[PDB]
Amino acid sequence: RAPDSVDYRKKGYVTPVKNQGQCGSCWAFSSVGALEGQLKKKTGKLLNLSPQNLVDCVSENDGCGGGYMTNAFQYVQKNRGIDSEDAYPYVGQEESCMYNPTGKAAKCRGYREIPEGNEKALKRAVARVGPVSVAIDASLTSFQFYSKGVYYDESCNSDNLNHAVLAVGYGIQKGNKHWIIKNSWGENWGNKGYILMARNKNNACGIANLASFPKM
Repeated sequence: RAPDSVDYRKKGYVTPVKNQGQCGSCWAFSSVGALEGQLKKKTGKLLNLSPQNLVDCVSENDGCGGGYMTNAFQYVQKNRGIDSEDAYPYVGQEESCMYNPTGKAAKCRGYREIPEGNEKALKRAVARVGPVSVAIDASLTSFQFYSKGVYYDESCNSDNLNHAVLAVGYGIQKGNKHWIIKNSWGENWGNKGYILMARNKNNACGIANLASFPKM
């Protein structure tokens, strides 16, 4: 049995909240977040990796038109590296691939998927591994206006995954189980860029339907 609560922000595994701007690059922020957690876990260094590297270079993804985190991990594995943010700065528009091996800050040895719909497996993976990339339905205005508490909306559609975020922990707020979710909509959004999402409420918003983490 894993701990009852985990918060990777307390352990220094999570970088500041980013703003994707007018680009469908959520998948690239999700992906770098999970790679950043494994880098801190294995090396002791917390550094910003390059979402822009993924947007421009993951040819199996659609740049600002969307993508999957598994494709991004497979690219970093095949490419033998991903740049730091400092070597490959975020623009928020899709450009030609300008990967530079000199600015390489992490590698990837592949990835694992959480069994679809399994919040028990997702909990165990967050505890054992660290921050996990997840996909959700973030389409509801209830989600967009989030301020506090543990987000739950029965209209959330688990078969309508449209947003990629990062599970950096889980807990219980006054008896309500939750996932601690880092968003990429800037510090201004939600609770300083974070949302607590309902946990063990029948896979609310499809939180455990498309979860993955990189090997390092």
